[PDB]
Amino acid sequence: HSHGLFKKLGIPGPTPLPFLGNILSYHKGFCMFDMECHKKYGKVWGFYDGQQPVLAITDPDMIKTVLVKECYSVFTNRRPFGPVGFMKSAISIAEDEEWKRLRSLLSPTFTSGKLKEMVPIIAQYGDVLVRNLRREAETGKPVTLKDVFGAYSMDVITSTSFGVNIDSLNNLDPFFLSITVFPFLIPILEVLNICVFPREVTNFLRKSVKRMKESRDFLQLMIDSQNSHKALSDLELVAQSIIFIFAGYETTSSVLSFIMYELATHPDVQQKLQEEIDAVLPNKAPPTYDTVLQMEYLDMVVNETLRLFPIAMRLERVCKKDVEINGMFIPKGVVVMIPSYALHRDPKYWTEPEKFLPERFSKKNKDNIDPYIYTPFGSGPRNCIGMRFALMNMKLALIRVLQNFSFKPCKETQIPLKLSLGGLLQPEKPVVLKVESR
Amino acid sequence: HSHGLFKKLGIPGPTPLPFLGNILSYHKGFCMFDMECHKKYGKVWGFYDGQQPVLAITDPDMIKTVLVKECYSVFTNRRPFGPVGFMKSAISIAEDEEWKRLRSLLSPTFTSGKLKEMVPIIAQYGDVLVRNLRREAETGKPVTLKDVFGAYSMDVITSTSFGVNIDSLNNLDPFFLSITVFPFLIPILEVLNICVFPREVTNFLRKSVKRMKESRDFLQLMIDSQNSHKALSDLELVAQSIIFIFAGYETTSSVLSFIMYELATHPDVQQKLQEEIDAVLPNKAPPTYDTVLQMEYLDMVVNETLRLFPIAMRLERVCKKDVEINGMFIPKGVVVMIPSYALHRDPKYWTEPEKFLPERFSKKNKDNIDPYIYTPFGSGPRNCIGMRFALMNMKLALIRVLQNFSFKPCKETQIPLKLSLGGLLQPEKPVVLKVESR
Ligand code: HEM
Ligand code: HEM
Ligand SMILES: O=C(CNC(=O)C(F)(F)F)N[C@H](CS[C@H](Cc1ccccc1)C(=O)NCCc1cccnc1)Cc1ccccc1
Ligand SMILES: O=C(CNC(=O)C(F)(F)F)N[C@H](CS[C@H](Cc1ccccc1)C(=O)NCCc1cccnc1)Cc1ccccc1
Repeated sequence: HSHGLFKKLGIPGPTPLPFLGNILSYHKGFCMFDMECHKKYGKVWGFYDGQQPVLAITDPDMIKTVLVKECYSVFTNRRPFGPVGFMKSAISIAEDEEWKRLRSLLSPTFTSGKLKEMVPIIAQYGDVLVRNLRREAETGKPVTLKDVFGAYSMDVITSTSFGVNIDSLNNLDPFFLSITVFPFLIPILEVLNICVFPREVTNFLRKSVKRMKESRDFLQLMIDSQNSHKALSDLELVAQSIIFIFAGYETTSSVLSFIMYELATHPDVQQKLQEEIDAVLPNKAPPTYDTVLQMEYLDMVVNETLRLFPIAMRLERVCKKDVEINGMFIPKGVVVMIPSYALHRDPKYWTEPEKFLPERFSKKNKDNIDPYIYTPFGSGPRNCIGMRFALMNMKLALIRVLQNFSFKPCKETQIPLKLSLGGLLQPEKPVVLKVESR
Repeated sequence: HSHGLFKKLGIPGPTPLPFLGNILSYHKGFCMFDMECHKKYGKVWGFYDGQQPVLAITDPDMIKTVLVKECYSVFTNRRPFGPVGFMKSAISIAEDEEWKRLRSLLSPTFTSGKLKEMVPIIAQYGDVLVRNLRREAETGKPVTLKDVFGAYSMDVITSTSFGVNIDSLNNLDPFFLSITVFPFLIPILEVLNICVFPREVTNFLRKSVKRMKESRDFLQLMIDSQNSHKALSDLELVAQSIIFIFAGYETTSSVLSFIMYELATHPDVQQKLQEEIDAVLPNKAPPTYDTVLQMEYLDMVVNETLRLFPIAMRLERVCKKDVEINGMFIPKGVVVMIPSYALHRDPKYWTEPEKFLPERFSKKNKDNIDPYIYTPFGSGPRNCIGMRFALMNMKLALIRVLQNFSFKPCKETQIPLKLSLGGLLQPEKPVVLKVESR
């Protein structure tokens, strides 16, 4: 029934099926479907997640309007995700004024100053990562990257969020598809006390927090925060910590795997990066905060990897009122979507876009890139609150790992890398590479 | 789970049962439960329709704050009623800016000027009401009032809304209880294309409207309206007409029955009213617009009946943001309720409140009544848009009916009147009275 909307608005798009919309086109993933629609339709098109109208926009002025200019007024919130339980109080899920408050209380936590104070604790677990890598390098047995990296990613998380310090390494799915064909079942589950975050994990940390709270990182800065608006609660403080672990876990690890695959399949870039790391940090010097920002080619590698593998795939905002933006009428309730992956690989902006070419982000060419076409961390008042931390975290990992080791493909290394057909931006097969000691 | 809210806020109220809240206390009706809570708790108290927190307020300053001062900002909408289908576009159901637009387009329809132009068409069907009454008066067979009145109420509706002219007389229930224990099933039904307004009635009028629309009252003024904002649609125009029929049907008839019962059980008031009607309209003169407003004692009878029988029972607003009003913090999502029936019978404001005493509204005493304690039509920007029309409609009915007939109780007349234990403000048994010709 709601499938007449875009037709009335005269916006092109694939014809929807009843009770499914256009969801059957997700068989090749969000990304392939985004690019095919970008090609066949042009600057704007609509489709239907079930009965939910989604409007893709690709014009950077319109993207700036949505993500920045009209954020507070119209496009404040992401599409209603649930069932979430108490995790409704987490910042990336909260809406309107509740989010606007949580953002203010959590923004000073992620300042450049606090991040610098976090570097030495991040610095220690690289040595763990190095020695755990050196144990597998002596063996030579080819390495699955998501393990060794995911262990390191966990080491940073538990340390940077709760002062807990562990050697972790030594110590489009069925449901969410059913969500968009039966989103009238979200409130069904909120009264059923079900949660996509098992009622045990949240229970574990909810009481684990109040142990550390009353026995005495992010938890510190957050506890210091609740010392205008209305300060911070105790259940809310737990929810944010959970959203920080989830955030920094499968993102820090996934990107670092994407980088090692790209460095291995481009040994020249690996050498030029190893040259820059050795020059600024002679004798495998311990990386510091300021030296990390000093390395431009390392930043060029990171951004180029994030261009080919934007973990988020898309950016979304719920249109809370009828609005006109840059000549286009958009009705209330519509989900406006910015196809990040499809823009990061648009030939109309990127020369040879399928190729890993760090020199696009050279200090010369970094000026030609539109910040509303390249958006690995989103943009506007509701961008990645942990952008600077994530970049610092990953760069500190790459530096110490390239001071000691070089990485070579193995016969099992999936060349070229095929992405996961599911709802996650991940490789089909895990990245397996050879680790050689310098 | 949501049952901890008021406890935290320190607001008193009945202790709720799981998965039911306090709904089992509706066995004696909304009204009896409201008065019992007013007595036992005082100025403010909360309770739970299932998991839904409802906050009753009784302080007129707070009532003015909710209904008037903070209407546009915070308390714009009534509690989400559904499943409604396309009737979501009807004004009494619409929310926020959509309602604010529908109100503007429909406000000039209900001006005092247009109402005066509607009187002669309303005047004609009183003669129908009189002659249909005279046929039953010759017989004398005691009369059930909701029939004869409901027929007249229909005659006004179809005439005042579509120019259709008929002699109609000659031509807390199970579901909504399940609504508040399973309100997570409202979106379940919106996708099931079910409706509490059968898919045939709405279908009947939706196509019946476009017949009269393309062949060529309220429909006229509305059609003239769609000739800023965005004008009016065709489906929306039908929805409003349906909400006008529903409005003016069981309300015009229910109140007029409540008035005849009260006039019959108080023959003195009936005589003093018949005296005023004869004096201003000698020789049973045809009532005019201006003469109706000239009659003060008739207005006193109407208001006093509406004090004892406020059809709406309660007034409700959904609190769309966290707010403080007159020293009381109110969290988001709470339903703020104004117990009209319980305030209209509060002895702390009304001397001998159970008694039918029109002299409370005498030009002398009408000054002492607080318009935030007496609210038969609500108050503020979202009051009864059809207040003036309804009063004019009912007064024109009473005048011509009292110029010709007098009304006496019968042995079957339920003295005293017992109200319906359900969710409607209606009598237990229908009102049966004796009709004598003057
Ligand atoms: C490579 C690493 C990361 C990438 C590429 C990334 C990217 C993004 C993107 C695209 C968004 C959505 C922006 C928008 O919708 O406009 C976002 C939001 C967010 N990110 Fe990240 N992120 C990364 C790491 C992190 C880390 C380490 C944290 C640690 C707390 C974090 C916390 C958040 C939060 C809380 C939000 C939601 C903010 C809000 O809703 O106000 N992210 N991120
Ligand atoms: C004895 C007759 C009537 C009584 C006692 C009455 C009373 C009320 C009350 C108490 C409200 C709610 C006010 C609030 O929540 O603040 C209301 C709203 C409303 N009434 Fe009436 N009413 C009567 C007749 C009518 C008639 C004849 C119409 C014809 C159109 C009508 C149309 C409406 C509408 C559309 C609303 C909702 C307005 C909005 O939501 O913006 N009513 N009425
Ligand atoms: O789009 C999708 C897929 N499918 C659907 O949602 C639909 F239901 F439709 F099927 N997932 C997300 C929205 S939930 C995501 C999971 C989460 C985890 C713990 C607690 C609560 C919630 C969350 O909120 N934070 C993650 C932290 C992060 C990760 C990466 C970068 N920065 C921060 C989209 C998203 C991505 C990035 C930022 C914000 C939102
Ligand atoms: O409260 C309750 C009972 N129970 C519950 O709602 C809960 F779901 F919770 F169980 N019903 C109403 C809210 S629906 C009511 C029905 C209706 C009819 C046709 C099309 C759509 C909707 C409507 O909207 N208009 C009526 C027109 C009117 C009648 C009388 C005076 N003026 C106007 C409360 C209400 C009363 C008065 C004005 C506004 C709202």
